[PDB]
Amino acid sequence: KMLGYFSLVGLLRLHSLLGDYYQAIKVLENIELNKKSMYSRVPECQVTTYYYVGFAYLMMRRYQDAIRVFANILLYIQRTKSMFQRTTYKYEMINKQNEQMHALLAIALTMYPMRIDESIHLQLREKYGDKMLRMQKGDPQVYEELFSYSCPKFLSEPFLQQLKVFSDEVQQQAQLSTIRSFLKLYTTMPVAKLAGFLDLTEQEFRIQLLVFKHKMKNLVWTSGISALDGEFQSXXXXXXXXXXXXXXXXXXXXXXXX
Amino acid sequence: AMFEQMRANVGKLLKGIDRYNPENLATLERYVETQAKENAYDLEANLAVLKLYQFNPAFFQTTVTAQILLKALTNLPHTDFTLCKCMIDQAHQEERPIRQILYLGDLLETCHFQAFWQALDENMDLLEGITGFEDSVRKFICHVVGITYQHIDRWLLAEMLGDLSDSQLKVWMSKYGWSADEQIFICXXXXXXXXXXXXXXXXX
Repeated sequence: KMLGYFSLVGLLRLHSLLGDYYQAIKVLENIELNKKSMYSRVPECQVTTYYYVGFAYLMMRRYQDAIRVFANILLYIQRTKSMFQRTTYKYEMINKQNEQMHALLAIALTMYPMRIDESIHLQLREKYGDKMLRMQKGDPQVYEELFSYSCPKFLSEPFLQQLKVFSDEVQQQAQLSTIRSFLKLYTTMPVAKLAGFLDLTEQEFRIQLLVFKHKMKNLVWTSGISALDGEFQSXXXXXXXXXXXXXXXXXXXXXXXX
Repeated sequence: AMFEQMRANVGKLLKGIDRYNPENLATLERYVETQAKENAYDLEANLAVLKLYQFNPAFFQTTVTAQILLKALTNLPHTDFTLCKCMIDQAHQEERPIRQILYLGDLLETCHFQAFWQALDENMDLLEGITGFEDSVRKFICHVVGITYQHIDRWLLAEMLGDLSDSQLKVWMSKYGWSADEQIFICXXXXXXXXXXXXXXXXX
């Protein structure tokens, strides 16, 4: 049935290239089949399946599922920041395809967690490293320019990607994260400090709007907003502490076992 | 009325493969028209229509597509509007008035309510047949308000709801149970054991 699964995956991919998102998703849902047949038949097929899963995740709002499938197809940085190293068994062309898939995953990968990893990736290229720096900067002007220059990469069929839709959506999410990163933690905040920080965002009026909008998102919490004063206000602990202690013990265990 | 009468047949169509035959568009489009007039709704049927248009481009119908998108918006905060967008390619999204409708939807999604009402050509043709469109939008706005405000200026709420008179505002406050205040009123042993274990582990 492995061949049939491959046919399904290929057909689904074709539909996605010329096909609607939901039907392809349904095909993907049917599609998964035992790992082992694929492993016995060839190294590459599993990688292709992982790539398909990653694509589905990308279509899906969640980047988590795709993050797992892509790492398995290719090595990815693990939670707790340990290197994940993939097998080199698959045929070199297949490996190149896998590398391309990994490059695609970076987009999913950045969303999943952190932070500035390109160690597996070649140092010299500024295509991905530059993008990472721009995200780190937290300023769109550099981000926008990065899309503008590497307009060619996004385009690569033209009808299939007429408008660059996905990249733009991703960038808009990316812009929001830094503001949440201050993440309140202040009981009461001067308006002017908020204005200075929100000013950087392209819309001048966003803070009156941009700040309230952030509250609606719920990523960050604002207190006293819309107030006459105009100044924003901003067992559980034990559980958190216990959690940390657990992590420490885990690290020690791995050390001892090692 | 008509919606309920067509419901059974449409449901049967959607259960099988005939939903992929564009010959059934005439029936599905009349179904969409009935959803608009009676303020009824059927997302599955509407997505099937969009799919038929994407697969059979020559059948693309501007009015039906616009009504499907507008009705999808009336169903926010649900994912309806986003799903419909997934069913329309870039070329068609860029055409009038689909481009304009998506722009309006964008204002709603990003919750810029004042901007929405301002940009909304109140006397827009497509809106006339879509029964309850304006009030449906207000329900979404009140959904957002109930989540993002503790207290809110009476004047501000009326603005966000489309510049309502005090009498109309009262209707919505009443609907969600909001009332004016000063203003409209809107809104051990185990642990010890754990430490002991953790400590022991550390010592080891």
